[PDB]
Amino acid sequence: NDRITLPPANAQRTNMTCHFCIVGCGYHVYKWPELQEGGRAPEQNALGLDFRKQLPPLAVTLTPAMTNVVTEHNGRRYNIMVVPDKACVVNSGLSSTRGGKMASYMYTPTGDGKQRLKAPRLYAADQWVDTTWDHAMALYAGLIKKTLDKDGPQGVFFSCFDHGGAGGGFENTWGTGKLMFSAIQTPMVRIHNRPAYNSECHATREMGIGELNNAYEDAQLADVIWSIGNNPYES
Amino acid sequence: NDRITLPPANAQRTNMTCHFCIVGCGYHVYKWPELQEGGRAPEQNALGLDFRKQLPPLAVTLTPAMTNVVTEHNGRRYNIMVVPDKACVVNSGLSSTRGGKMASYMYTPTGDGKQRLK
Amino acid sequence: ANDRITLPPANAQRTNMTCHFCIVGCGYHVYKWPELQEGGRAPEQNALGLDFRKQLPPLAVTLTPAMTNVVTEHNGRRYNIMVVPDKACVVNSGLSSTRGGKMASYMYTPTGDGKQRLKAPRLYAADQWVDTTWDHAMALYAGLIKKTLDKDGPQGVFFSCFDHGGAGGGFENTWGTGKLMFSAIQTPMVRIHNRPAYNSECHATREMGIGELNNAYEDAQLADVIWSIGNNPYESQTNYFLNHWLPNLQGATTSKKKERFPNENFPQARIIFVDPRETPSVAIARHVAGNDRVLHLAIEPGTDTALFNGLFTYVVEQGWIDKPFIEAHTKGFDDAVKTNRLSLDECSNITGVPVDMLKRAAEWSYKPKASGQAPRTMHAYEKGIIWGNDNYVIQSALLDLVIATHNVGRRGTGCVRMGGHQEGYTRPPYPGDKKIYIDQELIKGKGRIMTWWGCNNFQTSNNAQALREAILQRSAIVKQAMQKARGATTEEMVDVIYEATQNGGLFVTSINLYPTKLAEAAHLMLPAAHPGEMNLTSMNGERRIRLSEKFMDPPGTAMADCLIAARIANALRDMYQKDGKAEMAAQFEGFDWKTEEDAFNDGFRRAGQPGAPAIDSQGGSTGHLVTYDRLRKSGNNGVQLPVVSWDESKGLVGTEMLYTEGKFDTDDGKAHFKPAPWNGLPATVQQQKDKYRFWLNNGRNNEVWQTAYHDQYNSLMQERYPMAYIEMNPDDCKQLDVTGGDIVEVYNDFGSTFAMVYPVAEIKRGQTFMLFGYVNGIQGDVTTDWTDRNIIPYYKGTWGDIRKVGSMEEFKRTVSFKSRRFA
Amino acid sequence: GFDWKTEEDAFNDGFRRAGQPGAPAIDSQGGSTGHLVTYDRLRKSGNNGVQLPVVSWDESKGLVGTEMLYTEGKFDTDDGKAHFKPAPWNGLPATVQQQKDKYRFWLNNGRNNEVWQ
Amino acid sequence: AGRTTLQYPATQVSVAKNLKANEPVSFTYPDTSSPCVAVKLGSPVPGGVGPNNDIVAYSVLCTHMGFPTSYDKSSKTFKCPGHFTEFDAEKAGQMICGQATENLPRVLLRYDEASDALTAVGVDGLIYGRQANVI
Amino acid sequence: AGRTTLQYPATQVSVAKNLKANEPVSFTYPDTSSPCVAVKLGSPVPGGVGPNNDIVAYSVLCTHMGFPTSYDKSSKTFKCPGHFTEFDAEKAGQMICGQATENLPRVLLRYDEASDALTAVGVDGLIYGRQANVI
Ligand SMILES: Nc1nc2c(c(=O)[nH]1)N[C@H]1C(S)=C(S)[C@@H](COP(=O)(O)OP(=O)(O)OC[C@H]3O[C@@H](n4cnc5c(=O)[nH]c(N)nc54)[C@H](O)[C@@H]3O)O[C@H]1N2
Ligand SMILES: Nc1nc2c(c(=O)[nH]1)N[C@H]1C(S)=C(S)[C@@H](COP(=O)(O)OP(=O)(O)OC[C@H]3O[C@@H](n4cnc5c(=O)[nH]c(N)nc54)[C@H](O)[C@@H]3O)O[C@H]1N2
Ligand SMILES: Nc1nc2c(c(=O)[nH]1)N[C@H]1C(S)=C(S)[C@@H](COP(=O)(O)OP(=O)(O)OC[C@H]3O[C@@H](n4cnc5c(=O)[nH]c(N)nc54)[C@H](O)[C@@H]3O)O[C@H]1N2
Ligand code: F3S
Ligand code: F3S
Ligand code: F3S
Ligand code: FES
Ligand code: FES
Ligand SMILES: [Mo+4]
Ligand code: NA
Repeated sequence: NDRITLPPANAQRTNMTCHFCIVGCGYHVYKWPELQEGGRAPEQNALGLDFRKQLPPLAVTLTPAMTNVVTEHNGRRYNIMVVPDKACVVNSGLSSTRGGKMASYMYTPTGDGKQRLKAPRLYAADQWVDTTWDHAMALYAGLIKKTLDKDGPQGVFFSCFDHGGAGGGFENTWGTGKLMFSAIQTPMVRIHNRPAYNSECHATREMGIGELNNAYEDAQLADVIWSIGNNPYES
Repeated sequence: NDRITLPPANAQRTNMTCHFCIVGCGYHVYKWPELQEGGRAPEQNALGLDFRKQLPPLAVTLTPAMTNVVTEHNGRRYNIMVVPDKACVVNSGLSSTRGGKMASYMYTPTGDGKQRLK
Repeated sequence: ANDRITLPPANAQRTNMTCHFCIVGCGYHVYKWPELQEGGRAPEQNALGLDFRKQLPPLAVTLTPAMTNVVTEHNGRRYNIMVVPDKACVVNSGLSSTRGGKMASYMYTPTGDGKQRLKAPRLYAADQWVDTTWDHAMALYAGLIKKTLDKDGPQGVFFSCFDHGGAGGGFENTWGTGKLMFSAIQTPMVRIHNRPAYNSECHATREMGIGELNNAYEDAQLADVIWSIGNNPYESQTNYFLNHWLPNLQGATTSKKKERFPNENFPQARIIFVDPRETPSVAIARHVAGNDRVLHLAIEPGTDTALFNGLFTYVVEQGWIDKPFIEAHTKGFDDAVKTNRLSLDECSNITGVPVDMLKRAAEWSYKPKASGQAPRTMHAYEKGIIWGNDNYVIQSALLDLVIATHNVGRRGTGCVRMGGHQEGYTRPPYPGDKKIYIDQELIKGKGRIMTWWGCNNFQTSNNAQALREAILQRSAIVKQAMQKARGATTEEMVDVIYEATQNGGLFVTSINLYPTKLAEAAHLMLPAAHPGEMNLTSMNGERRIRLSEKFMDPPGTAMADCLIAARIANALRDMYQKDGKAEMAAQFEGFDWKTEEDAFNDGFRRAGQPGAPAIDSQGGSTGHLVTYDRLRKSGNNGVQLPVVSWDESKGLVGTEMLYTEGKFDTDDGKAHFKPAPWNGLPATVQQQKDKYRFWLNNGRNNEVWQTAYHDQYNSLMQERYPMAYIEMNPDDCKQLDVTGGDIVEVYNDFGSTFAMVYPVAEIKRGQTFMLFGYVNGIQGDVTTDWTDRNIIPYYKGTWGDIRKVGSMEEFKRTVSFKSRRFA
Repeated sequence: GFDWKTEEDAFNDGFRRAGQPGAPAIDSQGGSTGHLVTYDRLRKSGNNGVQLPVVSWDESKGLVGTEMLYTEGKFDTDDGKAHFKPAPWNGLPATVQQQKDKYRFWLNNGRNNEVWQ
Repeated sequence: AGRTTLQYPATQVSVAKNLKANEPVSFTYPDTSSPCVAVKLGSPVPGGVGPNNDIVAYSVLCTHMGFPTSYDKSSKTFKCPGHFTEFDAEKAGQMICGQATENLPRVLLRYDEASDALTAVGVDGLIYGRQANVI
Repeated sequence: AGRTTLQYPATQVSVAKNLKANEPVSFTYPDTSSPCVAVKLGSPVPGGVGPNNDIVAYSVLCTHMGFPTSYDKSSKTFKCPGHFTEFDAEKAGQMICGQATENLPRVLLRYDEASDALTAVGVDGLIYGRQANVI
């Protein structure tokens, strides 16, 4: 539709890296009670932008896809606005079409996230049903335990993210890795994008050059850029 | 949320029998362009009800669940409002909880009918 | 027992008590239990719920021996009491000032600080103090008043009486006294405890349509800026400053401002003090907020009107005003712009405040914030301007500024009194049509009988020396006439005294907790009872009415002042009935009161009801919704007056802020600007200034309450402040060859008094500050007779010389002369 | 070693323990200065964060990190030198070549701008 | 306009400590034709306010056809005499059984610790018989 | 034992001659939750101990609400950061200005000329946040 609820001047503002690609573009998440809004005057909204008249090109990235209304565990409703940070060095206020959708892909009961998993699901032989976390752990841990006791770790398989961002990151790769490798101690583990426990960059690492060896500023300082097997406007 | 778009006085009105149970309660479907609305004065909306002041009990059955915005094959967006007929002999303006949700369970790309087989 | 305390048992009786003393009205609990029981250290085995099996962390309790006592009741049985702050009370959130903290110690016990409490009628029988009966006291006192009414009319009967709340005030007591003075006796010859006529501190602000207690304590939490004008609030309104102001200055309330106002900027809160003196409050504000968020406008004494006229002129010229507010809700603005016009240069010359500081105060306070809204600026004032250079004009000037800047009626604003005592006023209208300077009347030889009731003007009158001189001499005439009597009946004695008053004498009565210095002149003293010895209602500086519950007996035959008034009324009624004067008897009807609650029902709860007489009440016409039982259910949180609604399920619902719809208390509903001329200091004060060296500023100490009626008996207080002190500049000190603990005479044309020297680096050269009202070295001897148009004294306006008496070696051994300005 | 109440606990246990005394073997992109990073320090850094590895931290400077690797010619090998490798050309794998021999089209594949994963 | 939100009034209900457990208080919000109840439930619930996070408030008009519902203290529900709809006070107005298609609307209360005040500041859900909560 | 006195420990602080003028020494008495200071003031005071009758000692917990006070060497006072109470170390803990109703408790020291020892043996006044000085 044809309007947006502005964030109030005093709206809560947190930092958020884009969920998706490597670039890691910086965003701000504005959060505020559903029944409040910002004024159009630049000092009466959190963006500091003058919505009393048309904005010029490059002044903002703001669409309805960058907004949502979330319902929290306390039942209270809050406007959210997920928008690129102008002062972030990575993106200087740019948002791709993918990161631009983050607000829409936050969980709400009626929105794009409506079919988010909200509890353990069990296929009880011939039908999907809910189950409790304790039952899920008893079944899952129970199996893992049985397999360890009878087959050793080689009976327990994973394919797991090793990556960053949403569905990855330092807390998550540690958690999964400690579980799989230090606790269960299974070698029967692959990675999200490749079917063994390996690297994309064996040769370059063994040649002494880790594959992320520069700054984005280096792309600014180059005479020539090669893009090899790479569609970077899109990727 | 906390408001409803009223049907304009000249809104299109068709007849609909409830989708569900045997009783076959009578309903009216009001359809109008998304960017139009009715006035609160009773003669400026299709329901003929006075929304300038609180309505008394039994005056209407109307909630947001009884409203939707459909997108037609031409791409154009239309408000719908699916409400019980006060003069139908079967129900005399009553809606059950099941029939009352018919608007919500019409096909729209973003609503409850989003997963409809297309 | 110096090194332990008896804990209250888990099942100990607990009642509610509002602090006896200052306006803030902090909430306390009184635990009472038999002497030979105690609580256990386990938190569920004592009434406090605190774990005394190991050290408590900071803020867990306020508890010292001074907060405990053992009382002996009328039945002879002994009970531990513990008087401690209520942690869940919104006013104080468990804080206790040094003054309220001593309540337990200042409860009546036969051996403790209250040992000299008045316990029976005392009579000066010509040449000696003796006890007498209540019936003899009433026959003599009523007898005199009756004789005076019959021969002179009501104009022969004089009072100075409390009008305030808390201990020695409150709604029951102000009603009782007022009903007696005004409805029954019908005397206009009445002054108030702190001022010498029947007037208000707040004539101008009221006539402008703004009652002086127009906000909530929460407003001080929501403000961008707080002004403290003529006000030392850390010392004078401690827990309002500590519990409300400081949290704002620290940033703890920012989130609550932002939640209330989503689209308004809230900078760090700042504080501005208008005070000639650098006080503890200035120092502590600097400590807490940083020097950059405090402005001390150290004006020249008496120059407040110039200050506000300069700020008003500037904010109008900058356009830092609410023109839509002015247009819709005010009258007289354009006139005030003309009459009050003063340039910043002229303002600076008069005040001595530099132009940069004047501009900065306006920029902090009135210049729109970036989001477009005016700062929320709470303007708080007390006695620096109420007893300042022309009470009426200063308020006129200040209110003009406030109204033009819309700093009334918005949350985080208000132009309010900080207050002194608690409030608790319900009285009939004053029965005269003229302002009367009571002290002057007495000094000129008017009146047959003068009653001091809940006040001690020997210590607290302006021009107090002229007063004491005259009252002592007039009392002496009565004493000398009494002396010739032998075997006289009460009635013959009434004739003897009455005759003496026709030859310049005056019969003096005091109705008090203690003898006091008034005993030097009094012929008759009657014992009163304070809160906890009686039930008492009152409200604080945000109009929060609480019930203080009775939990112990008074000393001897001490009575609640409202019931003393009923005693007097009924004695007069009976005399008139006996004398066959049905009409005069009828004027003394309406005092059939057995308990203080009856006075509450008769006054506060009748205001504005059908068939009620004219009653002026701070409860208003919804006062009847308040009952003792309902206040009990409310707790120490009470209700902010006026009450709006009541039912069983909701309780009392009251009023947070006044004037939030822009309807003021005037004929037209608009706030009214007033002209505020600058006329300099009053000639009589200027004459003192021209003749003598030092400005004799005066007022409060944190530790000392008022005329030190309790504190005089407290060994700690007496060791700390054995004499009234005078803060002096160290360079002035060296020139007079004085230092800490020397005694000086302070003197001028009006009087001579005495003080111990307290060198204070923060005092300006040619300026001083003397503790007021004290038991040793009465400050008021050097205050002038000058008052404003409504007979409000310029107590803070006097000058005198200082002469060394000598060095008090004992003061030097035992008293700290170290700095009271924390850094 | 999974007594974790919040995600931060996993950060403290993993990233911040790499290469520390009494730590088990940990392979981290933070390296052995990862302990200098805390959630509160990252908050203060904003969306700019810090380029790993962190070289220094103090309250006045913040996190100071590393712009470019290998600027002094010291590589991640036994001898500190970059190592050239042989690169034989062997054509396509026989498995892929068999598909190419039998069928018409090269079935390239990958990303669309608008679609994530 | 700009504005996408309704202009709700801020209406004092009471101070929290005056409310007794399971003893409903009546008030009108956001005007005198909209009857509401606030109740201290006695036990915390999601989104309860006050010192024990247990004070909740509702529009009492049935969201079916608008009869004033009555608070039952024994079940902590609101019951409609019209077509027997019942709403749970402890589940944010969830319909237990009935003919409505909308939960009982919640009156949003601010609780201020400093004053102990409860202020009605908004409504979550649409009040019966209204085009918008604010007329 | 119908005993009327508390059972104070005897705790060695130091020898007097190790104390430098106006340089506070910290110790605990009568247990490790009770912080104390002893200071040589440099000039005799009433009840000062040691060779120059000038050593004094105190509980440092504010008798208002219990914050540890700090000794200011320039003023010879103890200052509380909580509500700005300040005690005089040269006037037996007299409150200069503040919200307390009790002077700062004095730690009673025996001074033995034979050994030069200073021993904490008692407390005059009640230490914050305790039913008795000895728990
Ligand atoms: N120089 C100078 N003079 C001043 C001032 C100033 O700033 N400068 N300030 C003025 C101000 S603001 C004040 S309020 C006045 C105060 O002047 P006063 O009112 O004279 O002084 P208080 O100490 O409040 O007097 C209270 C008296 O009543 C007694 N009392 C206490 N409780 C009770 C009770 O329950 N019943 C009865 N019947 N008596 C009770 C006390 O023992 C005491 O004698 O002084 C004024 N005088
Ligand atoms: N600790 C304690 N607290 C009390 C009391 C008490 O006795 N002890 N009494 C209670 C009562 S009844 C009252 S009235 C209040 C009084 O509370 P305050 O009025 O806050 O106290 P005061 O010390 O009388 O005076 C306040 C300031 O007025 C300043 N002043 C003097 N002359 C001028 C002048 O011309 N202009 C300006 N702008 N300021 C000037 C003084 O320097 C002083 O700091 O306190 C109440 N609280
Ligand atoms: N929009 C969007 N962006 C993404 C993603 C996404 O799903 N959507 N995924 C992210 C991830 S996980 C990754 S791995 C990157 C992928 O980023 P890229 O690798 O940039 O993307 P691709 O589309 O897989 O392939 C890049 C190019 O390889 C070419 N190519 C095919 N075969 C050969 C060959 O034999 N040699 C050479 N030299 N080139 C060849 C293809 O024509 C193609 O344009 O994108 C990331 N960004
Ligand atoms: S917005 Fe997201 S999808 Fe990549 S280009 Fe930026 S990190
Ligand atoms: S389900 Fe049945 S009761 Fe009526 S509204 Fe629908 S026909
Ligand atoms: S304890 Fe008492 S003296 Fe005032 S600051 Fe509180 S009402
Ligand atoms: S009107 Fe309430 S259940 Fe129908
Ligand atoms: S806690 Fe020390 S002054 Fe209050
Ligand atoms: Mo006063
Ligand atoms: Na005699």
